[PDB]
Amino acid sequence: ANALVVKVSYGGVLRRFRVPVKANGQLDLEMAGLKEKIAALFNLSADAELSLTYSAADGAVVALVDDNDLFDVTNQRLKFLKINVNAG
Ligand SMILES: [Cl-]
Repeated sequence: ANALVVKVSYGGVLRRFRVPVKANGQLDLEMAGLKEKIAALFNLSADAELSLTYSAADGAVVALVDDNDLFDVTNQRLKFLKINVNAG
Protein backbone atom coordinates (compact mmCIF):
# COMPACT_ATOMS: atom_id res chain seq x y z
CA ALA A 1 0.00 0.00 0.00
CA ASN A 2 3.07 2.22 -0.52
CA ALA A 3 3.66 3.40 -4.07
CA LEU A 4 6.87 3.69 -6.07
CA VAL A 5 7.70 7.28 -6.97
CA VAL A 6 8.83 7.42 -10.61
CA LYS A 7 10.59 10.45 -12.09
CA VAL A 8 11.03 10.54 -15.81
CA SER A 9 13.46 12.84 -17.62
CA TYR A 10 13.08 13.80 -21.26
CA GLY A 11 14.28 16.88 -23.13
CA GLY A 12 15.70 18.56 -20.02
CA VAL A 13 12.32 18.10 -18.33
CA LEU A 14 11.49 16.08 -15.20
CA ARG A 15 8.04 14.67 -14.51
CA ARG A 16 6.88 12.69 -11.38
CA PHE A 17 4.11 10.14 -11.02
CA ARG A 18 3.43 7.32 -8.58
CA VAL A 19 2.94 3.63 -9.29
CA PRO A 20 0.93 1.43 -6.90
CA VAL A 21 2.54 -1.73 -5.50
CA LYS A 22 0.73 -5.01 -4.77
CA ALA A 23 0.97 -6.77 -1.37
CA ASN A 24 3.84 -8.73 -3.07
CA GLY A 25 5.75 -5.52 -3.40
CA GLN A 26 5.40 -6.07 -7.17
CA LEU A 27 4.65 -2.91 -9.23
CA ASP A 28 1.16 -2.70 -10.62
CA LEU A 29 2.63 -1.75 -13.99
CA GLU A 30 4.16 -3.46 -17.03
CA MET A 31 6.37 -2.10 -19.79
CA ALA A 32 3.45 -1.31 -22.10
CA GLY A 33 1.72 0.83 -19.48
CA LEU A 34 4.99 2.58 -18.60
CA LYS A 35 5.60 3.46 -22.24
CA GLU A 36 2.02 4.70 -22.60
CA LYS A 37 2.37 6.96 -19.58
CA ILE A 38 5.70 8.35 -20.79
CA ALA A 39 4.23 8.93 -24.27
CA ALA A 40 1.31 10.88 -22.80
CA LEU A 41 3.67 13.00 -20.66
CA PHE A 42 5.99 14.06 -23.48
CA ASN A 43 3.86 13.68 -26.64
CA LEU A 44 5.81 10.69 -27.95
CA SER A 45 4.67 7.49 -29.67
CA ALA A 46 3.79 4.76 -27.18
CA ASP A 47 5.17 2.21 -29.65
CA ALA A 48 8.39 4.08 -30.32
CA GLU A 49 11.62 2.20 -29.51
CA LEU A 50 12.55 4.38 -26.54
CA SER A 51 15.68 3.85 -24.50
CA LEU A 52 14.54 3.84 -20.85
CA THR A 53 17.49 3.78 -18.45
CA TYR A 54 18.26 4.32 -14.78
CA SER A 55 21.55 4.53 -12.88
CA ALA A 56 21.98 1.84 -10.24
CA ALA A 57 23.77 2.19 -6.92
CA ASP A 58 26.83 0.31 -8.24
CA GLY A 59 27.37 2.97 -10.92
CA ALA A 60 26.13 0.77 -13.77
CA VAL A 61 23.21 1.77 -15.98
CA VAL A 62 20.13 -0.46 -16.15
CA ALA A 63 18.10 -0.54 -19.37
CA LEU A 64 14.40 -1.26 -19.00
CA VAL A 65 13.85 -3.52 -22.01
CA ASP A 66 11.37 -6.11 -20.67
CA ASP A 67 8.98 -6.82 -17.82
CA ASN A 68 11.69 -8.74 -15.94
CA ASP A 69 13.67 -5.50 -15.64
CA LEU A 70 10.64 -3.77 -14.12
CA PHE A 71 9.87 -6.72 -11.85
CA ASP A 72 13.44 -6.38 -10.59
CA VAL A 73 12.93 -2.71 -9.58
CA THR A 74 10.53 -4.02 -6.90
CA ASN A 75 12.57 -7.17 -6.11
CA GLN A 76 15.39 -4.79 -5.25
CA ARG A 77 13.13 -2.72 -2.90
CA LEU A 78 13.75 0.58 -4.73
CA LYS A 79 11.35 3.31 -3.51
CA PHE A 80 12.47 5.96 -6.10
CA LEU A 81 13.10 5.43 -9.70
CA LYS A 82 14.54 8.08 -11.98
CA ILE A 83 14.22 7.04 -15.64
CA ASN A 84 16.06 8.85 -18.42
CA VAL A 85 14.27 8.72 -21.80
CA ASN A 86 16.17 8.79 -25.06
CA ALA A 87 14.58 8.42 -28.47
CA GLY A 88 16.02 6.94 -31.65
CL1 LIG B 1 12.53 15.71 -7.75
